[PDB]
Amino acid sequence: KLFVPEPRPVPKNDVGFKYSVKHRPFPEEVDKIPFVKADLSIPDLHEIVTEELEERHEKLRSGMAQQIAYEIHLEQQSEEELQKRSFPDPVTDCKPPP
Amino acid sequence: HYPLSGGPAILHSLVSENHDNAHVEGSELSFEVFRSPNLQLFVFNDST
Repeated sequence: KLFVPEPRPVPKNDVGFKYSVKHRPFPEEVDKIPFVKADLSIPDLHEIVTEELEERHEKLRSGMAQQIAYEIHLEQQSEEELQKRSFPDPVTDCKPPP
Repeated sequence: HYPLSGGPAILHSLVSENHDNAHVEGSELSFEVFRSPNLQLFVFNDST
């Protein structure tokens, strides 16, 4: 008779372990020690910007904010499209030739 | 003719001399198949 392929198995999304912990480079007992003048050798990011790059810094910040909004919108539309589609995706489901 | 009724998995016929032979009741090839008095093999064009 005709060749009818077997149905695909149903998948389950919740597979595998999930972890949500807090990472600290040093134990909390270290934080109790007061800082000395040697601990300030590495400058903070606040002081790393000079007067010649302030306008550039502001322009990059605004551009990055715009890009974040754009990427959030694209993520929303992509997840909506994904939830619209069904499991047996016709555009990429391989089937025997007639 | 590639998509035959049997599906793309099957391309060449799976039959042989043992099948549909009255003198041999087995389903596998054996010397009794050659012992059949109604079987003969030929070579054609030296390549068939």
